[PDB]
Amino acid sequence: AKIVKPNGEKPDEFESGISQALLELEMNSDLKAQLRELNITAAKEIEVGGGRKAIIIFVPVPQLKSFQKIQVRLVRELEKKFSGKHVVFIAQRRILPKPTRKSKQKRPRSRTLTAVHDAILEDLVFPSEIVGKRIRVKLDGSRLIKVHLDKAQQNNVEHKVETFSGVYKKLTGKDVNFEFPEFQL
Amino acid sequence: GRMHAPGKGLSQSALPYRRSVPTWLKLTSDDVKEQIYKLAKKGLTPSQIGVILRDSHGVAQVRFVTGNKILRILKSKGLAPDLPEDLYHLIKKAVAVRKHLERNRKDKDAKFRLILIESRIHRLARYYKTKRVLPPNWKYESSTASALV
Amino acid sequence: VRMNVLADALKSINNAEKRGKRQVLIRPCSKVIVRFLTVMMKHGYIGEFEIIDDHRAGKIVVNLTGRLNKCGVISPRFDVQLKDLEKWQNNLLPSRQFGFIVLTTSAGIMDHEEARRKHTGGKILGFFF
Amino acid sequence: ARGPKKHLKRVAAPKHWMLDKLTGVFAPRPSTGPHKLRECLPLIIFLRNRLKYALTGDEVKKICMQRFIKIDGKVRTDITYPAGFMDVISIDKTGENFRLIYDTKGRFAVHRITPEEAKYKLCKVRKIFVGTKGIPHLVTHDARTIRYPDPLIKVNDTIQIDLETGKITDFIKFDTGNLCMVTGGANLGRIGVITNRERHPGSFDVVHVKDANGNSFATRLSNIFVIGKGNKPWISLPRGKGIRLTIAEERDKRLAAKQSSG
Amino acid sequence: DIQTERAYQKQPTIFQNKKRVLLGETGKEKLPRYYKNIGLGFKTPKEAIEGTYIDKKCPFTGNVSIRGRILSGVVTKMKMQRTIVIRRDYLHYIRKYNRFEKRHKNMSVHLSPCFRDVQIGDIVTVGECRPLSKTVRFNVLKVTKAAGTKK
RNA sequence: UUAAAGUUGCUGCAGUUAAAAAGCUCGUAGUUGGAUCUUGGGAGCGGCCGUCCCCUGCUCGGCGCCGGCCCGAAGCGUUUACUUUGAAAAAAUUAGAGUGUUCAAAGCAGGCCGCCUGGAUACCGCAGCUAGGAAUAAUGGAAUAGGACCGCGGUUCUAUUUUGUUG
Repeated sequence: AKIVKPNGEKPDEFESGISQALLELEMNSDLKAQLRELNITAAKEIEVGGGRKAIIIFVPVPQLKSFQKIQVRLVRELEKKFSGKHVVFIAQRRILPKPTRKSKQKRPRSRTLTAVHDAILEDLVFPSEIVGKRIRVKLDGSRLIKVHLDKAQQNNVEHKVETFSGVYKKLTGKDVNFEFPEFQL
Repeated sequence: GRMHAPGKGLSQSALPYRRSVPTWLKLTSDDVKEQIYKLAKKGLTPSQIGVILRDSHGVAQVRFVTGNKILRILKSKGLAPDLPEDLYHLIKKAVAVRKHLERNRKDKDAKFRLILIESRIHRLARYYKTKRVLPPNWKYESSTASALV
Repeated sequence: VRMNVLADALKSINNAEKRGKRQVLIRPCSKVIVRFLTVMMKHGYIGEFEIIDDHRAGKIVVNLTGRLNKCGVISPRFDVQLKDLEKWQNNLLPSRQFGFIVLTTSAGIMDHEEARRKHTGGKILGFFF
Repeated sequence: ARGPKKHLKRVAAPKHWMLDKLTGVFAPRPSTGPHKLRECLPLIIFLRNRLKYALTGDEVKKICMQRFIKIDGKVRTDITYPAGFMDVISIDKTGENFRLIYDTKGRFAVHRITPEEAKYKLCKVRKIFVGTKGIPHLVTHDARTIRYPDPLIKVNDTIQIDLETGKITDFIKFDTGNLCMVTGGANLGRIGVITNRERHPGSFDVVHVKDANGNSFATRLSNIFVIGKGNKPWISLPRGKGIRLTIAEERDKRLAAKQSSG
Repeated sequence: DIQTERAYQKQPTIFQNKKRVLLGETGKEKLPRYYKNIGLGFKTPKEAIEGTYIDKKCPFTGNVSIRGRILSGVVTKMKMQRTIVIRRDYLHYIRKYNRFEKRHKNMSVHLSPCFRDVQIGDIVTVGECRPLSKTVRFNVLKVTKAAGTKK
């Protein structure tokens, strides 16, 4: 159907249902001419601390810029067709290990793990562009990243920072908090 | 500080931490690539191409609106100059100070500055020979100064 | 020019604790610098520090306490074994009861008692007490 | 010099000959024989300092002219005949036999054996030689040239010879999992099982032997010696059974024996 | 190209003077080649198998035995014929001043003519052989190219 | 002659005035060189945490079963320094085990009424060999793409259990 995987395996019920839901969502809207080559790769269902849920949707890299300017609408047709499930878009990226002397093309530095994590964090929320990043390193030796966002479009992002922290702790495992600075601009 | 001067200057650019295309820019990558091609057929050095594009077309840098830097597109199309910009300007300055020193034999300050220009030409030539940009047989002489523009 | 960022970092934090300041900035970052402050933070000689993640090289805001006496750097990084470490500990620590030698072995960067326990050696960075 | 060396000083002797330091200037250099100069035990030092049969160097040559000492079943009148490792010394008068096996330390030790054990002797082959009209030959470590063995004999495996006829009875294949003797170097006199062998082309190969108590050590391939199939030997072991126990455990057992003796 | 000298050059193992039948073409005038394997995990190049040259000091196509030590180094000059000179670099330790010493010494190595793409600055692996001359005690086995030279 | 001598200073000296910065600048050899490439957990254990198992891949064969599972091997995986272990590295001398030469410097003896034994152990600077880790420092990919993988099209010599005894 609309779901296309890089590997030959059958998807589950949930991501097939999300693909069908977006199939009628592009069918009944005026965006059918803008999603002819725009597809979905995979989707999951995870949990966040509290009484809320979350969903993640994977997008390939060379079609990501098509989904960047359509994301501002597509998310809230997804909450107007759901009850309260907040919807985020992320770009998929493969990870390669460091080539040790114990174990071929040179691995390009776009596949660097910290670069992949940084790209995941910046592309996790689009309209609140990051303006600052600090790392709290507490006395137990663990790191606690805090990320500063844009002053503009603050009201439509502030209700989803807990979901952002939950999905970043689920996919990667870093305690990430969000703050809104007001000093600069 | 400087490399042949006692000054210790702090005056250069400072690019912002934000690394995204601003919303006020309504240009694509192919349009600014075509502008680079047209301004290179106008025959100008890539740095001043960046100056004119930043001044007139509102673009911050090409490398933040296109995935690659300006000399790399200029080499990919096949119209970049064979000699680098700073080497060409250093050789031009050497030609200028030598042409000044032919008619003025008593200018010792100009002779000292000619020594400094020749030393910087040699030190840049070593690096460009190292990075396999220039052939190993290219040597800088006064007689080849007027021959190579 | 700047040929050792770690020596300048430890000299700056030494001057800051000697004057009596509470917060200091270190202009460059390195992974080895973060490991060094992680060793001193696990040993409780410096407070909880920060990383100013700017796209050039991270600036480090270290909280200073009065528990630090001197931070030093041995340049260059001298090769040290298990049999030759006792001489360094004798002529470089102020006493046998306190002070630590930070040396880089293949299993990480930490104090010399832990490297004694794992029976490994390497190159020395510096000291603190 | 202008020729072969002929004298030998006291401190130029190997430590396993293991004499004193002030009784003379010269030590007995052995005559030429089947063994090397370094790892051998002369008859004169054995009869003078181990069994204490004779006190003076003329008494041992009187014994050798009296024709009472046989090495490998033949009467040897040489006073400095080198009796090396894995040799049987038979005395016809008193009626006891001695076999030279290294003990838990790096020295030769006496080992009284039965006469029924005293009719055979093990050898290690050095290289395989094919003769004139295709005669398979032997080069043992005791300079014994044997003609036509079993065709399964290789470079490293050990053989058993009969002393009266000089022919092979049975052989032990060199495989991983056989009983071991080490001869030479630091690890000298330890009983273990051969576990791993690695090949180094262009250099010496090193093996790995695990002892009965779990201790492991490595020796060169040229200093290996197989004595038994599996863990069962073919000769009689000396006291201690080749363990090389530590000096702390040796101190413990010595003080326990001294406290029990009183 | 070959036998430009008053003494004939030939391999002392292959008999090249057998009797022929038709005295012409169709399956003839193809000289057989003698070669051998050095061992130690090394590879014989195909230029020494399909080659035509005659050299008695070649490790592959010659009466040269390889044993002993294996070294490495970088070449400096190719001036004298069929033998090269390489430069070896190592770190020496001084006990008093607890630091190190970068010094060098060079040696003359015989080069087999099966390598014709050799240039200045490539890392070569040499092997110990018989004394072939007064200053020559090593021979070239494998050649690894320098950094770069993509075209 | 050594210590004294931090008056030869590698650890560990001094150069404004006591001995001592070339008049100044360029510059090859020499020495020294910015940041960045994998981060974090799981099944357990005692009341958040120490020790420990896990995050290297394709031709032959034994702790075991009914051509399918796994494990083990003749052969291979970017090279250096450094780190740890193992081999070999003569004795005497140095440290040092045992031992009433009357004690001791010395010696390797000796003690139980034929027997029991010792005659160890460690170090041996650098260089050469071998096996675990890849932190630290330098070298490399693919950029005028002949880049890495995958199935398809041809230029040459040959494996015989495979075209009835023989051309």
